[PDB]
Amino acid sequence: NIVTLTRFVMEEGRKARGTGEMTQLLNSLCTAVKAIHRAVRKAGIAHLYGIAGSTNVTGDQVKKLDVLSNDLVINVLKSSFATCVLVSEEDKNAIIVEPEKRGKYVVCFDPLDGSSNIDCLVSIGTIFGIYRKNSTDEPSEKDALQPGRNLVAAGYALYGSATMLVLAMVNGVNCFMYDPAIGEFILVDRDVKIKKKGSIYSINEGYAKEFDPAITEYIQRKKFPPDNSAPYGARYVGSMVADVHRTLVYGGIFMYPANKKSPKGKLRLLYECNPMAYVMEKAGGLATTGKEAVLDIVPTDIHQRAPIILGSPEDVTELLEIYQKHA
Amino acid sequence: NIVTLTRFVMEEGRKARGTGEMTQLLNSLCTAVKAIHRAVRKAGIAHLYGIAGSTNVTGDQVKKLDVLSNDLVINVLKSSFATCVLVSEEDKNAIIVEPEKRGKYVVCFDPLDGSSNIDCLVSIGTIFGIYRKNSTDEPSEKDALQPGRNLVAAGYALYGSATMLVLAMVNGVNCFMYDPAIGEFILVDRDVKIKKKGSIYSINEGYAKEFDPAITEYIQRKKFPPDNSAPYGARYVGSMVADVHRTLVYGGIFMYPANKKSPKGKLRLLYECNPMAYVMEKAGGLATTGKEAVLDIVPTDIHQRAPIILGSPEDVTELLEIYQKHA
Amino acid sequence: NIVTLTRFVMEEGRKARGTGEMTQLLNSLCTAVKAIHRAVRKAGIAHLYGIAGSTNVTGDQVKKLDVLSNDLVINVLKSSFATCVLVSEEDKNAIIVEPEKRGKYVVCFDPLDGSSNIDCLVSIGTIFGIYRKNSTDEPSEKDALQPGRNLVAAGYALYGSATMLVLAMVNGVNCFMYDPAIGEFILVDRDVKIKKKGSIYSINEGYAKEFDPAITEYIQRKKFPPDNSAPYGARYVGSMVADVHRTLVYGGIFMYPANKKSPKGKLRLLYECNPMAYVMEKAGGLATTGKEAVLDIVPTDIHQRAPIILGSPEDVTELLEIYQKHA
Amino acid sequence: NIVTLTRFVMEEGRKARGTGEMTQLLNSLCTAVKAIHRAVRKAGIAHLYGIAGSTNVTGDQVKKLDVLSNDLVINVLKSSFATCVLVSEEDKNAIIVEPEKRGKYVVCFDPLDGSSNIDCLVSIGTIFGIYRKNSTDEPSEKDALQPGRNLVAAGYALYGSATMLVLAMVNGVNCFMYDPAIGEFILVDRDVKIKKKGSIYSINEGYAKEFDPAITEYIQRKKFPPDNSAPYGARYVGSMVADVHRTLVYGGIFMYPANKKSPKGKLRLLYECNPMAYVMEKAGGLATTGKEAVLDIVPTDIHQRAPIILGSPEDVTELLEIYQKHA
Ligand SMILES: Nc1ncnc2c1ncn2[C@@H]1O[C@H](COP(=O)(O)O)[C@@H](O)[C@H]1O
Ligand SMILES: Nc1ncnc2c1ncn2[C@@H]1O[C@H](COP(=O)(O)O)[C@@H](O)[C@H]1O
Ligand SMILES: Nc1ncnc2c1ncn2[C@H]1OC(COP(=O)(O)O)[C@@H](O)[C@H]1O
Ligand SMILES: Nc1ncnc2c1ncn2[C@H]1OC(COP(=O)(O)O)[C@@H](O)[C@H]1O
Ligand SMILES: O=P(O)(O)OC[C@H]1O[C@](O)(CO)[C@@H](O)[C@@H]1O
Ligand SMILES: O=P(O)(O)OC[C@H]1O[C@](O)(CO)[C@@H](O)[C@@H]1O
Ligand SMILES: O=P(O)(O)OC[C@H]1O[C@](O)(CO)[C@@H](O)[C@@H]1O
Ligand SMILES: O=P(O)(O)OC[C@H]1O[C@](O)(CO)[C@@H](O)[C@@H]1O
Ligand SMILES: [Mg+2]
Ligand SMILES: [Mg+2]
Ligand SMILES: [Mg+2]
Ligand SMILES: [Mg+2]
Repeated sequence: NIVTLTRFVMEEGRKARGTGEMTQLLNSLCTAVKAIHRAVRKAGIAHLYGIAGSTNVTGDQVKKLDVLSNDLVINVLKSSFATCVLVSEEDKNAIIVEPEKRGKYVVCFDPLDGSSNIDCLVSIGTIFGIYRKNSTDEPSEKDALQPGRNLVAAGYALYGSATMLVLAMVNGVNCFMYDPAIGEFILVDRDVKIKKKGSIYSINEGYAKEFDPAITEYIQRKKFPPDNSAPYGARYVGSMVADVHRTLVYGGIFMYPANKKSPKGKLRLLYECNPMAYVMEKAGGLATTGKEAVLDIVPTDIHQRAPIILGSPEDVTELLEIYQKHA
Repeated sequence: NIVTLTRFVMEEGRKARGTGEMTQLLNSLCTAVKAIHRAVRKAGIAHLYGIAGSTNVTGDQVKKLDVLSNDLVINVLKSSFATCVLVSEEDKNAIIVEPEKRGKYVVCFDPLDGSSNIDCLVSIGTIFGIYRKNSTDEPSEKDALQPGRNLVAAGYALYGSATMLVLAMVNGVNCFMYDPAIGEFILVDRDVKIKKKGSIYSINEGYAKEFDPAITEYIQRKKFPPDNSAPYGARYVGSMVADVHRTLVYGGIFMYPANKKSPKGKLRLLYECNPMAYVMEKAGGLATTGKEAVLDIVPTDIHQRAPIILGSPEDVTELLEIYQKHA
Repeated sequence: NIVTLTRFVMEEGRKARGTGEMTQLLNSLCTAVKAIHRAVRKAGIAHLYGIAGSTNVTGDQVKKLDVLSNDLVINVLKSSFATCVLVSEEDKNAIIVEPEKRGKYVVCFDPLDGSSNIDCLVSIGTIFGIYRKNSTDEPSEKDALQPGRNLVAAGYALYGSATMLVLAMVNGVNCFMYDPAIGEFILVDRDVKIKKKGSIYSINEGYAKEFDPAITEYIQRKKFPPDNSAPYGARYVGSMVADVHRTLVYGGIFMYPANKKSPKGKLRLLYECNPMAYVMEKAGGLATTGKEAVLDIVPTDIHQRAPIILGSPEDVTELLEIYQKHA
Repeated sequence: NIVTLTRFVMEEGRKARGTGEMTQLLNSLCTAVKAIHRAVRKAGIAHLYGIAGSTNVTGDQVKKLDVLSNDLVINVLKSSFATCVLVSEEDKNAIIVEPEKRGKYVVCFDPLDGSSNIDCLVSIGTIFGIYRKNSTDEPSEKDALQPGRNLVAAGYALYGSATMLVLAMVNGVNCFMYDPAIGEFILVDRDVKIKKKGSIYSINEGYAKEFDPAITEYIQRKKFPPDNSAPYGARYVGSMVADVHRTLVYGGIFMYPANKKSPKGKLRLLYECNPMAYVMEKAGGLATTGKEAVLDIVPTDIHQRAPIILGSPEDVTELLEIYQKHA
């Protein structure tokens, strides 16, 4: 038997004895993801280059892919009737959903990640994280500032050679391939685990001058293992969804450490760092800042940043050992 | 006026007063790429996961993505009645087209490049090179053993977030964006030129222990620049087509130099290095082994390898100088 | 706010305080419908004409569109875990679902209707009807023989210029357009009603020699109104989903009466006549055999036939009056 | 060997030693049809129902399906640099192409036929006719006023369950099936001929009160055959392209004769009757007004009408005889 994402969500929802609100939320985000998909693969681009004529602009003015993505997400989610607060890397402040549509959930997301990679046609993705609104008082940005450990569900869609949605909840990580022919996500990999140890390290080595001595020591090892083993391969697409997914599937390690110009890392805690740490932990891997677990940070600002190192348990443990040795 | 690859090729072919053969070939390649695109993006995969069960395929039958790609390109090209010799990365020997389907052109291609990125859903592409037959002899491999400078047409398809076909001929390099909604490649950038200088270097640094003194020195310069400039960013997707395109479009530099596991480099000269060299040069960029222009190497083995350094001219020459110096 | 079919079903299911079994059933049938869609619009047909080569057959042997359609339906439904008995115009006997997958519902369907229209590329569709298994004893074909009035839900998908799914349940009829770009059904028409009286009659007049005096009288009227009003237009696609849908949307009347060679009508009670009568009644229209309501017939055989006349209330009432006058 | 319309047109064009102009035109038409197909099948309609909300279109802006079709065909054809005069059903006057984009061909087309079937999702199509300029004069309407027998190429696209492009030139009629998955029309039937005799008649019988004695008599014969044969089946989709195609492929007969509301018939001679007449005759069939071959009528008004009777030869002549007799 074949399992579509829609079917899976409904079962999980049925097992968990949900009132159907969370299920609706995931169906929506699934719908959202499929629309972004289409916009990202450039369907109907021929209209932007005057196939039907009547055209005054080869210009900025039309939505960039990012502004489109954000709107799809915001709208589709609001329309699920399951949210009360949304946070988006694209909006300075949290969106508070009108009372008429207010549901019990909070969502943090990055509508289109790997924007540096958009123009070159590289892989780009969508990252989400969902919390249960704990507080009883009016919804506000503070409902977003819950540590990673409170995630009910988190995941990403990767728009690469093909589209994949990865979804992580309390009992594990599942990969659904997208068949755009029928517009359905198929479960192709179940109860996903990352290998204990990989043979690939990912980090922008252009920052070598800015790295702390640990990162420096670690990278040295991978190239010149003291034990004269085979050196790790390097890979860095420049899009976090692409680099992280490759990590989940092939194993190894991904780094975005603090670097002297980015004393607090670059990636965003709530919609970039959080979801991924959650996926990595539910998959048997680790996610640390170098000195603590991402999931445990008590966030203070919805666009706060954080260093992050995630991936195969042994590969990260090895770097945490270098850090403690750097006392 | 919107331009479609079909119209571009026909137009160019008319200007050149061609007899129609090479146009036919180019339309074929184009048809083939569309086909591969579909497979790559996994449309119809639901039928691999039993959506209709298995009674369907009486057979033992299904295709790896790479094999399907190769059957597509072969059949499609053969079908064009324009080729006589074909070289695929996938076959041990040049393929000699049957007399009935034989045309005067020689096509070297990699039907699906970046295969270590296939199972992670990272970017992949198809790479092609076209020549005119240079003998009156029965067609054989000798006909595919020409130097890059004799190419008539070469380019690639990048199956990334969106799909792009880049085509290079004597008069320059044009990029066509695939609009899957209506099945057409739309000319989106015309008579393309690479930035003289770039800000990104692209190379698998895990082979550090194996690089020659020049690549090593050059690498240091990008991380710790002598002018005390900002360092270059690093990007290495793992897929030659994806990494090379980002280079053409943002500028900078891509490297795959020699290493002990490969002394003569990794990438293939005929269907990998050659075509990308032809695009780079038509785009105002440089393509060297570090000692020679890649396009001037007269091959002697269809699966021969070569070291490749390509990208923006100031960048490649800065490295060529490092070589010239050490020598 | 936009309403996808998936979202609608989940709400209705939520209101009705369902245990989620029926919802899953509709999600499945929705998935089923989307797959048939793709097969019907001939996606990937290029493989049937040797685009990738390797081909021994321009032949029967591969599935006809019908055999594919049936399998998609059967499988997808069984996999919803909500059915215990299925009836399909394509299977002599009812399918009894294995206990491991046995759910509480019964489904009667015609995977691809308008098979006479398949070769000419005319509109073809899918028709379904769902019952609640009433009996407490082992599931068997007798669970299918419930009169139309017991339908929990019924509808059809029309594969025409565009794909539409029409769905009818206790509180009304809703039309969802299919956006194959995102693979979603959008609610574009809500709480649908048929107009009281239309200006189009549909029936195969080739059978004029076989018709009863009522049908004959009625057709006379439409052409030569005694009251010297404008005569009705004629329309008959030859595909029941296409003709019926046009009736729902534009109003008027559709006929498939008994004709001397088909003394019991042609269309099938359970998967052809039933669902449509149900849609028509929930839309304010009528569905009679000429002497009684379709929905009220107590069926005796799962492939039993029945005459049927459906459409605008006044238009049908007019023909029921001719019948009683023909005493 | 699989044949794609792109390859078929190029091949045919080479055989004819054309200069490439007419091929370019044909590729354009083909590109246009793909475009219309997308619109017709409602891909991206979700964006009309606020999937991303409305901030999107700052405008007052959206297109009826018929208008979009007409903008596509015009722009696309213009863009081919092959046309000088265009006649669209949608415009009051012939369109004279600007001197810069002017080619030697004249195109008459109906960009979306069967519009009373549009809102019911029934089959619709595009119909085209191509001529060569017959003067040395400044191009004007006079150039579109040629008899059907001077056509160079004509055909249609049927947007039904699947999409088919049928193309007719001096050497015969070929059908290409659209495979939306990869955007290509595949030649599926070659050098097509209609059955000499058919078993289906197609006509709006609501105009019974208005038909001439011959159409009436012929109609009776199909329902009550004098040889006491089985009666013909009836089929009238309401869309000329859909009804005519079924005719070409199953054989039989299609009629749109004179009625008081139309004395000179309904269908247009230039862009409706002409092209379908050209296909029918190339396919071995007949196309009469009832008094003349349709192809021999020299038009005097681009939007002129004509009665049309077409189909299998034994069928049309049987009716022509009824006419000859009454006369
Ligand atoms: N589809 C689902 N998948 C997993 N857990 C769910 C689902 N629906 C509900 N739950 C669980 O039930 C809680 C609330 O249910 P609800 O009222 O449906 O949102 C969530 O916080 C989850 O723990
Ligand atoms: N999605 C739904 N839409 C409409 N009615 C429903 C739905 N789900 C359940 N129901 C009602 O609840 C009954 C059984 O619910 P269930 O156990 O979910 O199948 C059905 O017979 C319907 O009357
Ligand atoms: N579509 C095209 N684009 C660019 N150069 C072309 C094209 N077609 C032919 N050429 C030429 O490259 C050639 C080979 O010619 P032919 O045998 O006509 O295919 C020269 O004939 C030039 O006309
Ligand atoms: N693709 C084609 N299919 C059929 N006939 C064609 C085609 N192209 C041109 N013809 C011709 O119809 C003509 C008009 O020629 P041209 O000016 O070359 O477009 C004659 O030249 C024939 O060669
Ligand atoms: O150029 P840099 O600093 O390596 O940025 C790459 C990172 O930037 C981001 O785009 C920031 O959102 C991530 O997706 C990616 O990991
Ligand atoms: O791990 P490596 O040696 O960098 O391999 C990367 C290269 O391998 C290939 O997959 C082999 O062609 C190229 O696409 C890519 O540039
Ligand atoms: O040729 P006939 O008898 O009019 O058949 C048309 C009818 O046949 C069917 O295909 C029978 O299933 C219906 O879809 C349609 O109404
Ligand atoms: O209702 P009527 O007059 O039969 O109209 C049907 C005809 O009208 C049109 O829509 C007008 O072109 C044709 O496609 C079709 O053949
Ligand atoms: Mg990001
Ligand atoms: Mg390769
Ligand atoms: Mg049927
Ligand atoms: Mg018309």
